[PDB]
Amino acid sequence: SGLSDFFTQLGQDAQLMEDYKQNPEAVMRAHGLTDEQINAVMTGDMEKLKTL
Amino acid sequence: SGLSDFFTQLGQDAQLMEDYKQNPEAVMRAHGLTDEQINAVMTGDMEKLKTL
Amino acid sequence: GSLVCVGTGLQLAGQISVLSRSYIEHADIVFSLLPDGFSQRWLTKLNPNVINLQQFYAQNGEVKNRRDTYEQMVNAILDAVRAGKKTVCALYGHPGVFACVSHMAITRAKAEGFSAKMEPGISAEACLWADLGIDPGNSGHQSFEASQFMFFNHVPDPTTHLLLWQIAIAGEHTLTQFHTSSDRLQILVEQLNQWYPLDHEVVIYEAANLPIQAPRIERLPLANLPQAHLMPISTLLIPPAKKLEYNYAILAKLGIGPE
Amino acid sequence: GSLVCVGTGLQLAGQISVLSRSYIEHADIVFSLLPDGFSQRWLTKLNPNVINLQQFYAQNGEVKNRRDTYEQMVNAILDAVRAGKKTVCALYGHPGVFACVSHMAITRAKAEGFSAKMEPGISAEACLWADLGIDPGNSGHQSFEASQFMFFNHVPDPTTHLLLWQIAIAGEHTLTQFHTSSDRLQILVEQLNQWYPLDHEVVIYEAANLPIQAPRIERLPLANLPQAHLMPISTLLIPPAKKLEYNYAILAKLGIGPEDLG
Ligand SMILES: C[S@@+](CC[C@H](N)C(=O)[O-])C[C@H]1O[C@@H](n2cnc3c(N)ncnc32)[C@H](O)[C@@H]1O
Ligand SMILES: C[S@@+](CC[C@H](N)C(=O)[O-])C[C@H]1O[C@@H](n2cnc3c(N)ncnc32)[C@H](O)[C@@H]1O
Repeated sequence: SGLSDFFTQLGQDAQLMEDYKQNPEAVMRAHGLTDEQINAVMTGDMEKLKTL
Repeated sequence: SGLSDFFTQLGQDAQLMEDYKQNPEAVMRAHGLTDEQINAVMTGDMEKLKTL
Repeated sequence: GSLVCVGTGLQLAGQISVLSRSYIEHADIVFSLLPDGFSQRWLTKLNPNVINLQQFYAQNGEVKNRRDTYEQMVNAILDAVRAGKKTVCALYGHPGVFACVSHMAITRAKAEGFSAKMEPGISAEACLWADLGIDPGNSGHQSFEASQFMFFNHVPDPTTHLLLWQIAIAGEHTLTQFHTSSDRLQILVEQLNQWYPLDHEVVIYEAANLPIQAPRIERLPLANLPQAHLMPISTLLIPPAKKLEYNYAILAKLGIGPE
Repeated sequence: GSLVCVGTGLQLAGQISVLSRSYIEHADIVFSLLPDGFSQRWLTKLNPNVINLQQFYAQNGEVKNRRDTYEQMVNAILDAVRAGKKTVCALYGHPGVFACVSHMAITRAKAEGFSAKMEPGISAEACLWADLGIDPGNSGHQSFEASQFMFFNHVPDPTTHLLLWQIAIAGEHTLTQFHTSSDRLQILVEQLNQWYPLDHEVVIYEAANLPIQAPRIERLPLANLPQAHLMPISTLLIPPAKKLEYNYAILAKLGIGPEDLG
């Protein structure tokens, strides 16, 4: 799904990284991440992300 | 221009790097290096290379 | 055939060097040891011909000496080289830092008459300096494997930044478990107390592997290490306990002083 | 404005991380400190808005504390940030390893309320492990600045691989010169002789900066160091003088002996 695609892009694209750091939630929503996925990111739950 | 362009490509392109490793002189000749440039490379004289 | 060992760094996708990425792209086959499924997917998109070295770790609660895992990894890599493949080994971090498989594979490949080289990558300690804002040159740096520090005679310089790698398996002598015990960590604490007070602040550090993830930078007194939650990826940072003192003998020979 | 400090590694073009290259590409302005004209040209093609930090070094035979150069470099970087620029500093190697300009700029930027961060890069030490086929973990690793080793009481563990950085200015206290003298290096030799025999093989290492260039890997006895040709880029590797020996004290506490080690 979209998690892997998003994380790969974010990891190597400095423009996206800067956008993300300005507004994490908005950038994640713009890339289609679910509320559950966003919650896992914001609470720093890496195990949950892996399962999703 | 040409010397610099060659080194920049060689430095980041693993295909060209492996081609170069197999036959340094042929690859350098094909990318337009002069005999004097090739000599500097083979003798490991970085100072002369820079002058060129 | 030929061998190139590259590092992928610690962060997903972006921390590999440009040239190292190119090596992976152009490889006939890639042997991987990566942090997680996200990095695994990234790799497979770059080059689909991947063999995951993870398979060589103990699989189903088996008792297996880690040395045997490593030997099997090396043999897998060499089999590809021997067969004639342009082989790349892609390890997380720097492929030659606290990592024996690449060094071993390169040694063996050369011995067998094959071209073999290592490309440097960004290691866990490289990440630590950036994340903690510490220069290793400030008062110096020392690194040891934690178990090696326990089993062999090593003396740290307590004016430096000291890194104990593989802290999660400190003192685990069999090489057959992925964690140690609180009792072993207590012995390490007592050992370190030769140079570091029990209340000395230490840092459990984990570099992030994902772009949305913050590093772990957990400060605690040394005394509390045995109760701490440690992961395979944890590195222990022990900052200096002692300020630099003047080397008067050498200063005098140089003809200079503190001023 | 904002600040990101990135490393370009040691080799031209290919040793920068993918993300770090992207930072340079998208920067409003780039402050550079690179090894040579080839890397300088490479950078300019990535992003034409470059300010070369090399300008802040003493140009003439003028005497200038390197600490002053560093201050001016940091000020130039911060001036861009303060003005509102998305600023990137591109330093060779790792921007935070045996380097103060990035750490200083980041500290100052944060204090003034600007976003500032450092991206790790590939350092000279990283290159050494690869080029020499040595793992820092094999018997441990210690790194010191050569002059600091001389001026202050550092105590090496001779089972480790020991790196002395900035060996070419070992003992040069003024920070106004590009190199030291034989005399200073002889003092260092005598100091090291506490732990290392005079005939102990040491290695002068220089990582290559160009793809057509081999590293310098010069093996010589410690005694011969003062006659060696050293460059600003030289790092001295002092391999172990002693093999690892068992820590019977700790083995006893663990309730085991050598034979029990997997
Ligand atoms: C087999 S070594 C791998 C080192 C790897 N080659 C590198 O370049 O960092 C495993 C040890 O590296 C360190 N390490 C690995 N991943 C780490 C991370 N994300 N953060 C901190 N230290 C890490 C820990 O000390 C861990 O026990
Ligand atoms: C001011 S420090 C810069 C280090 C740089 N930030 C890095 O990551 O390697 C300069 C010292 O780094 C080391 N160094 C720099 N370039 C090197 C090279 N090409 N080969 C070996 N060591 C090098 C030497 O010890 C030199 O005196």
